[PDB]
Amino acid sequence: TDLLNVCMDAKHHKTKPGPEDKLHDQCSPWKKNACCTASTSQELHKDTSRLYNFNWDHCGKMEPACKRHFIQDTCLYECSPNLGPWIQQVNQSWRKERFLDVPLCKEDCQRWWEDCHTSHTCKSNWHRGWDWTSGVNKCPAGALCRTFESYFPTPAALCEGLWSHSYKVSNYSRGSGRCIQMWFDSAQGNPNEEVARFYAAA
Ligand SMILES: Nc1nc(=O)c2c(CCc3ccc(C(=O)N[C@@H](CCC(=O)O)C(=O)O)cc3)c[nH]c2[nH]1
Ligand SMILES: *[C@@H]1O[C@H](CO)[C@@H](O)[C@H](O)[C@H]1NC(C)=O
Ligand SMILES: [Cl-]
Ligand SMILES: [K+]
Repeated sequence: TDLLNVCMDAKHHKTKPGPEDKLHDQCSPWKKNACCTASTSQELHKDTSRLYNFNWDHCGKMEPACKRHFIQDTCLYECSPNLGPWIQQVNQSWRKERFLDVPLCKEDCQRWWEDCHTSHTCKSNWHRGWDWTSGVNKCPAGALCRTFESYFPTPAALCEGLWSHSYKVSNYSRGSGRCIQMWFDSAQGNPNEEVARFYAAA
């Protein structure tokens, strides 16, 4: 119960979730109850935003169909008040907590992978090892640009590995209430509230 409606202790996160009428674009589905501020939501839509100086186009321009998923993931990461059950203490410099093994809906993972499989990257883990000497992440020594499929032969590889096991792939479907959706419309509420509620009780 102490795992429901909480914000993890990380760089830009608010202390406690609450309404944010002004959440920008892709993050707007979180507007009734968010862990991110309007400002965070607008900045995260920008290329190489000031949140992390992370450049999605480290291997040329990433296709929009692909980039929207990375934006969506960052919406979830910054805004979701429904990941408490997967929050772990990590004592890193830019976050005391992160989430780990969030049961991501199979199809969200599949779609992410399919939409990105033509785009390019130089690394299978995007958390550690970038060349930051320019102030923005660049491909480090030994890292060649390749298709996403090269670094991520399956959707599970992408969803599980790219952010250091933030997610595990869940064998449940999107409306099931047994897996976290990265994409949702929420007109009838945030579907992930029920998911957190369920796993908290296990
Ligand atoms: N699910 C999810 N998880 C995320 O983390 C995330 C992010 C943040 C990504 C990010 C990547 C690299 C570094 C960075 O600067 N890395 C350094 C080392 C960092 C350190 O000191 O620990 C590097 O080695 O390149 C810092 C932050 C955006 N969307 C996300 N979605
Ligand atoms: C995943 O779900 C499908 C049905 O949707 C099922 O056939 C399969 O057995 C499941 N996988 C596992 C390992 O349970
Ligand atoms: Cl489409
Ligand atoms: K959520």
